[PDB]
Amino acid sequence: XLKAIAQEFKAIAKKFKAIAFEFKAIAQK
Amino acid sequence: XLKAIAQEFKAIAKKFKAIAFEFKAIAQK
Amino acid sequence: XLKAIAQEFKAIAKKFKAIAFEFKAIAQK
Amino acid sequence: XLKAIAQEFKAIAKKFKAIAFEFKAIAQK
Amino acid sequence: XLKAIAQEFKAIAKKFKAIAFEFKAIAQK
Amino acid sequence: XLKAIAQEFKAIAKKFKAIAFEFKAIAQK
Amino acid sequence: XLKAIAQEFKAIAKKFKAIAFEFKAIAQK
Amino acid sequence: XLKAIAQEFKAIAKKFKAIAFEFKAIAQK
Amino acid sequence: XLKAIAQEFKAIAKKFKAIAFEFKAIAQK
Amino acid sequence: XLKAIAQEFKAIAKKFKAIAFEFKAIAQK
Amino acid sequence: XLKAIAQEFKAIAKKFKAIAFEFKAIAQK
Amino acid sequence: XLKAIAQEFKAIAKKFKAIAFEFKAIAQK
Amino acid sequence: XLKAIAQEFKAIAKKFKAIAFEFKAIAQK
Amino acid sequence: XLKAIAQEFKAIAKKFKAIAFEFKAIAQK
Amino acid sequence: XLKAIAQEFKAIAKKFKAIAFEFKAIAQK
Amino acid sequence: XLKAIAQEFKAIAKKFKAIAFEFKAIAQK
Amino acid sequence: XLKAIAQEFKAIAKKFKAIAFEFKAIAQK
Amino acid sequence: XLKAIAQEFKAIAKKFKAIAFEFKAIAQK
Amino acid sequence: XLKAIAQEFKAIAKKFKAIAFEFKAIAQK
Amino acid sequence: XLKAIAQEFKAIAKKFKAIAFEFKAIAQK
Amino acid sequence: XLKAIAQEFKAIAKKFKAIAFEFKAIAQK
Amino acid sequence: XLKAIAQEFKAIAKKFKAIAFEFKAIAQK
Amino acid sequence: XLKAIAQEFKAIAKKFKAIAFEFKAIAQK
Repeated sequence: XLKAIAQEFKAIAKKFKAIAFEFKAIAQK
Repeated sequence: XLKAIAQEFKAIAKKFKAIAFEFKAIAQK
Repeated sequence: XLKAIAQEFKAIAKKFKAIAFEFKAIAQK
Repeated sequence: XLKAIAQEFKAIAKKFKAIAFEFKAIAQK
Repeated sequence: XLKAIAQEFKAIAKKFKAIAFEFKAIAQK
Repeated sequence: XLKAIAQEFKAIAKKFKAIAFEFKAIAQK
Repeated sequence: XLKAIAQEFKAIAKKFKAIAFEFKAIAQK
Repeated sequence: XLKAIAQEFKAIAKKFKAIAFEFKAIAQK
Repeated sequence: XLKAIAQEFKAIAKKFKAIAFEFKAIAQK
Repeated sequence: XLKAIAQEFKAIAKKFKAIAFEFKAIAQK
Repeated sequence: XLKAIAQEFKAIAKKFKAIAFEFKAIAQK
Repeated sequence: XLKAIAQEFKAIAKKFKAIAFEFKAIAQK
Repeated sequence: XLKAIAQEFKAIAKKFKAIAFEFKAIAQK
Repeated sequence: XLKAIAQEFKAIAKKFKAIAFEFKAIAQK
Repeated sequence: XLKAIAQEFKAIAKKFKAIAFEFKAIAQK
Repeated sequence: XLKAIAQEFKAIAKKFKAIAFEFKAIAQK
Repeated sequence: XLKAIAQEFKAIAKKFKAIAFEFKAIAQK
Repeated sequence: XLKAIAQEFKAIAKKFKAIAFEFKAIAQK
Repeated sequence: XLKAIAQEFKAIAKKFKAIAFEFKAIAQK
Repeated sequence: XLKAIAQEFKAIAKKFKAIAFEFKAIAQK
Repeated sequence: XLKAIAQEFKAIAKKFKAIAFEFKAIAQK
Repeated sequence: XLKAIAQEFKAIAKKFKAIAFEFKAIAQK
Repeated sequence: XLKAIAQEFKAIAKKFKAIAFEFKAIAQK
């Protein structure tokens, strides 16, 4: 396990926030 | 959108982080 | 938990169709 | 594309509903 | 369950691989 | 970007297939 | 909330453990 | 010390983890 | 180390400041 | 409360900030 | 330092006694 | 809880006094 | 240049940090 | 203080380092 | 940048005036 | 001193503002 | 500029030299 | 210290004179 | 050595420092 | 200045002290 | 070394002429 | 002053050049 | 100062005459 699943969801949540932040940059430019 | 896409993906990132957190909490339990 | 997990996945599925919808808009214009 | 993304994320949302549904049964029994 | 969840996650992973693929193509054109 | 987008989605796909694998294991034991 | 409070408390508990682990190395060295 | 300091910090970390779990429990209630 | 310790405590202080912020919010509602 | 709690946490965060600063100084010299 | 850090932890301990004291009243009323 | 929170903060404050006193000694010798 | 100016500014920044570190010693004593 | 002077000098040292960083960035540009 | 350079020099000028004002205090006491 | 240093830092801060201002003109034209 | 920048920097260097001189005298006396 | 501070300021003055001289050159070309 | 020459050079070096420190008194007065 | 003259004389004194040092070193050799 | 002595005497000579050059100013003003 | 001092030190500097020159010859042969 | 300067100069003159005397001797042997 469960621990690996939880930490991996944490990691993919971080990646999704990075993606969110990313499209915002293109949205401006 | 393009602002909507970024804020959306941020919301999904937050929800995934919450899921990760909940799985971590239930892992020890 | 489990109940919160299932409830939050419903929200995630809801938000993804909004993603689909918003890329649908940019697919045209 | 842009059509592929819109059609594809719709399938993603449809799937996540199925996971949510399955977790509902897991919560019960 | 639990197996159906694994199959759904595998399918979602394949879908996101396809999306990543498609983004490489659209990034050039 | 858009190379960042494709890379992030490729990583997300890999992480999801890892989760699928993990759930395959937890389904057994 | 109250999720956030438990969240930082767990995180800070981990960080204190990291500090303890670290100072042990200086204790040996 | 330093060993006493390290085990002490470990004790504070464990107490904070317990408090985290405590707010996690009280959050629903 | 010692620099890691200093960075770790900086992070701890930032977390505590944000949670003081949070407790301002919970004080209201 | 609850305002006293928040003020106390602000002070505590300030003190860890100073402590973190101080280990940076002692680390060099 | 080293005197400053030791002097500071005494203040931190005093602050935690006050916060605990306050949660004692919070538990009552 | 609330009582457990308050009593555990008493313990934490007690640990911090020991840490302070311990740093005092090592600051001398 | 422009490289020489940047390097000189970096050196000046280092000397100021050294001065900062130094004054703190006079502050303690 | 004399503490304020030292922390001020540290801050301006950081500022000068950032300025040097900026001329390094623009030097190649 | 060039805007960042000018803006940062404004902060530098602000800190040096504070240093002046601080040294004046010592000149009195 | 002490008065001389406080007076001189005032002039230095005044100058740095002029440099900042001139860099504003450089930024435009 | 650009000559004004160089002139102001030379003046600042002169003033810093004066301050440095003064500090040697105050260090003895 | 105080002599170290005086030496540091003399070095800073020399560095600023060099930077001013460099800007004199870049002003021409 | 020769010794007398070096000793007298050191003496006159001290005398010049005295003269320098003397001149500064007239410099303000 | 007079301050320039005073620091000039101090430089002379330092040079004479260095000469004395050198003559002392060569005297034993 | 002998060479250092000869070089340093040249420095002494060029500082003395600066002394004279500065004196002629105070001769008038 | 007042020309007396300046021209006198001017002759002193002129002499010291000859002394420097003569130790230059001594260093060779 | 002005008188102190006056005897300082005559002391320097006497010391220089002693140096000349010493160099006359070392010139011989």
